Amino acid sequence: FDETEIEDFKEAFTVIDQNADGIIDKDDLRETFAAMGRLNVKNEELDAMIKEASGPINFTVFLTMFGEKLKGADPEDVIMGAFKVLDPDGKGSIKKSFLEELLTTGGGRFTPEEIKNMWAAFPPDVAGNVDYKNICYVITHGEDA
Amino acid sequence: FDETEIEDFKEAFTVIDQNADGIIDKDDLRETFAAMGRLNVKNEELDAMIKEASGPINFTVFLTMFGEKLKGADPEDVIMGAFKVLDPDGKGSIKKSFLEELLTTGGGRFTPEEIKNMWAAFPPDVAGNVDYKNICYVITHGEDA
Amino acid sequence: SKAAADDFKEAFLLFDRTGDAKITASQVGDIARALGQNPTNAEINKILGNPSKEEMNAAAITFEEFLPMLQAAANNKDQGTFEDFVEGLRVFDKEGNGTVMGAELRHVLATLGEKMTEEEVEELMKGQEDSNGCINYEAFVKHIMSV
Repeated sequence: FDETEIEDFKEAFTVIDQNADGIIDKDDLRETFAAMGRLNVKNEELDAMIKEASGPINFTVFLTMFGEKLKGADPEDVIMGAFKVLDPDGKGSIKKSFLEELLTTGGGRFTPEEIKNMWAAFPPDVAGNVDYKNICYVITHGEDA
Repeated sequence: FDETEIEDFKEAFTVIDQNADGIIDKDDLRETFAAMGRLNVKNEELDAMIKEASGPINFTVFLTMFGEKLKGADPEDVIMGAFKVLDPDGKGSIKKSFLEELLTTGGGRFTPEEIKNMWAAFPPDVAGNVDYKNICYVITHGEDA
Repeated sequence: SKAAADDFKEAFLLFDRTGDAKITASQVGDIARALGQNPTNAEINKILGNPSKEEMNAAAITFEEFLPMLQAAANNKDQGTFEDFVEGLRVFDKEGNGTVMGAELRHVLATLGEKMTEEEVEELMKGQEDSNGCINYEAFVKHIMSV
């Protein structure tokens, strides 16, 4: 965890903790979702978020919960560092079959089935290994941009 | 020591001296660490901080201890002054090999091994000598930002 | 002689990167220049070889060899006459005003005789040549003899 990433989680903690007392309760979760447009947010969704913690969601409990789910989270500059080492001549997005072979043949984390899931929402270019960069974006901030 | 840097150490001395009597004892160290989130701060860490002084930690003993550890501490504006003289055309971060050659070939403090340690937590850009400015930040205030 | 100038020994401690009080034979040319002596690089080369000293293999030094080599180079400072430096460049460009066109002095200083790198040539013209492309060598040779 770099310090600017921890400051981003402190700002997200303050936007969900609308009572500003330092502990995100279930009313803060529901009022942050209603301010984003969720008028139908069920109480069972709020209870499942609170069921991931052993205590009240203060800043260090929110940081330890996000730490334990993001144990391989990598910032965009280090993902582009590794993709610039995979394309060491610069500019070009690397081939689809080169990333499939190098993921498998180096590591067990790069096994195929997982490579079909990589192509599956990370579209073609991303999946193929040709573009580059959009995948670093969606690994640090999810969903389609 | 510029006077605003001495006022920053006076403000840090007042935040660690929670009894406000002018001398930071071991109880102040433990209660400042507990207010930052350190519930498990051992007494041996507090004793090792007090073992760096020959007397009680008043404001001038805290300033002389920090002076003797920071005998080459440079403010961010003077580090950016020197990096603007290394990049005299402005804007561009300077090359990795140019900073390695100029550190070694001018001075013994710029020897290589030390240059591998510079690249080692000061990441690539910083290490390489391309970016600039993030290294001035972390030399005046440590750890990842 | 001492006049025993002990600051030559203090400057040898500023050029020795290992702190063992020895200076390699490849640094001796530039340190004779930093002590106020301008021997040409062929002269520094000859003297070395003259004494069956090879600058091709690893070298160390001792102060006891560097002191007499600086004292053998110190007699040759009578070759530094500024009349011939300004008259050299006065024969290098037409008309009665001391101006070399930029690229004439840069290509001559890099390729004629003892090769100076184009990085060092740009560092010696920086400030004395403005955007007209004309180097005034009356002030240029004055500032080169100020160091």
